[PDB]
Amino acid sequence: MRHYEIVFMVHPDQSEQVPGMIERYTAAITGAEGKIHRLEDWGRRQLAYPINKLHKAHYVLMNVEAPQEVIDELETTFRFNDAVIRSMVMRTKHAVTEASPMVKAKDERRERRDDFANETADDAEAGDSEEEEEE
Amino acid sequence: ARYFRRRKFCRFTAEGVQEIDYKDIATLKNYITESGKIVPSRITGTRAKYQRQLARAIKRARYLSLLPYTDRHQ
Amino acid sequence: SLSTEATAKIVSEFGRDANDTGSTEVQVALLTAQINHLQGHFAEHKKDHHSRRGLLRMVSQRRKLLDYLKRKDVARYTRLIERLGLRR
Amino acid sequence: PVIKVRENEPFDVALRRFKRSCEKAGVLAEVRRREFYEKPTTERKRAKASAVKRHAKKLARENARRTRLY
Amino acid sequence: AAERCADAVKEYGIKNLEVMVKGPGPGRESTIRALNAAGFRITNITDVTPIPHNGCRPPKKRRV
RNA sequence: CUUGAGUCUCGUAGAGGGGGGUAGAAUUCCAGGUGUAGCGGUGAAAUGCGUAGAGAUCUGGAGGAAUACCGGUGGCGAAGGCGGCCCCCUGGACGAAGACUGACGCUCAGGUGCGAAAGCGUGGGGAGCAAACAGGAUUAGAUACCCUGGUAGUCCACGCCGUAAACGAUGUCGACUUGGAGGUUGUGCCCUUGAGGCGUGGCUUCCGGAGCUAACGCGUUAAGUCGACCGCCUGGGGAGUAC
Repeated sequence: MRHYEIVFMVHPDQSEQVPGMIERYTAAITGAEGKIHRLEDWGRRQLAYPINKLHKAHYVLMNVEAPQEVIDELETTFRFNDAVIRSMVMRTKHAVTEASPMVKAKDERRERRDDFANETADDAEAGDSEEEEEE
Repeated sequence: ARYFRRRKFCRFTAEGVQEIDYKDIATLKNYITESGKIVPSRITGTRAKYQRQLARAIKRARYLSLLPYTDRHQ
Repeated sequence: SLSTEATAKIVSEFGRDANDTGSTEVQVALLTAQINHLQGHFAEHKKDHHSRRGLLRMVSQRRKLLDYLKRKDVARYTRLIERLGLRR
Repeated sequence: PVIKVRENEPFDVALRRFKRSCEKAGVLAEVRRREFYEKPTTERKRAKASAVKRHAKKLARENARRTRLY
Repeated sequence: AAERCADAVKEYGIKNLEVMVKGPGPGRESTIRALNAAGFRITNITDVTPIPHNGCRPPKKRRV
């Protein structure tokens, strides 16, 4: 299809929600027959400059493959939504995306840049899921 | 000789093709003054294609609030 | 230009079973399918002059390959025009 | 600038020209004129002229060697 | 100007300073030098000067 | 018949075009806090703004244009022209190999088409700049220069006459004719081992040889050697005007 490097970040106090936003979108993409190349969350970070009276935000990288209608449908939700502080979607037709070159960018972050801190666990905990075990 | 094909890394300041773009932050900040703005190709020695492509990756980053837009008050 | 998978279909139907690329009927059918695609584009994009130049290149080009075809096989030309729906 | 990140006490050797990111000497090009939109074709495309001045120096060493200028 | 000003703030018992520098005039660094020689300790000499990102059109002054 | 010209897959670079959104810095304006007498301006000055609290300074909002640095002899474009970022539609070029059609070509009166700019109609918009216009200055005047204000305009949407030092002052396409040094982009070969060596195409720029030109100067991107087709000129003024 087409490949979309979606980055968006969410305002701290509604960030504690965020796997629920990701779980809504990822079913919205894969239910339109897309595929999730990857979901790396980047955690809570301290902004380079304040964005409309806010100093920190929580960053999420989705790498969607999907048709053109679907990315458009995500943007209309992102537009009317308080939760997102700012959002970006990049590119369109690269098959370089499929072979997932940001698998490494995720690991490079884990080895040095992204480390243990309180704010990025607070953001993870809403979606806490226990629906696996054999009966 | 015949097909050993470029083990070495030392040349141009851009021998590898910088295929990580706006996600390697520490690589970007090597090209950013302490006043928070992009430096020119003559000073960094980046080949011109890569340099135009790096500028795009820095602007991408600035709008994402990864990099200082300016150093203003920072 | 026209979609790669659509293009495979165009060549298949207006070429012979050898699957030509250059044969005159096939070029005219490819231009035509692109003129029809573009004619939907210049509905919304009224003031796009620089892409309109490329349109007038395709139309002019087709017009020349039609002259060629009519100088050669008039049977093939009269056939092609009606199978692709050209003029009135 | 004198520079605000050097280390913070007043040490007065720092020469402000030898300490400028950009300020003054290009930065206020945008004041008391608008550099008329393609005025730069005659202001700024004298790049060839300053590249010629470097060529001229790089020539002039050599002609002095073969002529024996001293 | 700086030494005159230094008198006016003596009523506020101030001892330490940071300084913002603003514009392309002369006196730009020379004013700082007078503040340190006033007996004040200066924390940063932060030049702030306000620069358009291309922005609004300047006047065209000195015309032909 | 296939070298010309066209066509297919795979890729690449770029401010090529159109429509939508979006972010920061800054000038401005309104709002509020602090705070005192000048501020602003020039050669110097005055008009202006200020003791009704300005200028400066901190906070918050509003709006509209532009989109620093990167940016370079750079790049793209038929030309005029195009520089934030993001998506959508889409044009053209170039390569590397294979294949395919088989002269489908080149040029072009009339012709239809495409505008920098100011101008222009109707509708919106108005932050900055700014003709007209005003006030101040200089001057023997000074309808000008300089300074303080300021309207149309510039900006969007759609429609109109198509002007330019609309340029390379060089019409198109094609063949042929010693190089050097550099930009820039695809691309064959290398312990790719010195920001290095060899190979090939595309555009691009400074220099210069044969030759040509009255001369300057051009010079493989020709103003050299020629081919085809088109435009155009025939002393200066009058006149690019009149009818």
